[PDB]
Amino acid sequence: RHRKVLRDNY
Amino acid sequence: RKSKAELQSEERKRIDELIESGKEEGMKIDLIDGKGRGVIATKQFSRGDFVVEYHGDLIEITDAKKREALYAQDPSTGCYMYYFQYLSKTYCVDATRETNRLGRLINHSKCGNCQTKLHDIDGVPHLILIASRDIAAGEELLYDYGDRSKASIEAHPWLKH
Repeated sequence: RHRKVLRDNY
Repeated sequence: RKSKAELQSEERKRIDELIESGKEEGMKIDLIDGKGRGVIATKQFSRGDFVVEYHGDLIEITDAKKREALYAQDPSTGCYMYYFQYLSKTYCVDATRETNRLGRLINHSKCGNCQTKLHDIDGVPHLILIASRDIAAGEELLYDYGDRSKASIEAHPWLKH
């Protein structure tokens, strides 16, 4: 199992 | 003579209209070796162009954790949760349910051609994919899922590439 994660792109 | 403010206003409107219309043009589903279904471009996308929204149910982190545990009890259910930060809190787009929307079918790569961005429309956050480079018709769309967890990578070595 995994997920998805957004990393900072203001 | 497109001033800064106007270039900004026009871009915001353009993106808002695409999100709201839900038009998912220039894309098709295909079976991709080693990945299941994937999405292929059927037209050229230019760097910076809107590609598609990662559409699903917007939920809060505590609710997302609960769901993630429940889905894990079913080997037939895939992994479609997308966590992100918005206004000092953590949210998640839960795209687990099978819909006609294409964003949820796009596969992972660290040398992809799309980049996820947060775009808010009147207080509601949306996750969208924008082209990170010019994309040719026939290319598989790909972006970095962002999961760097040891457990995830152990179970899914493809996350490393």
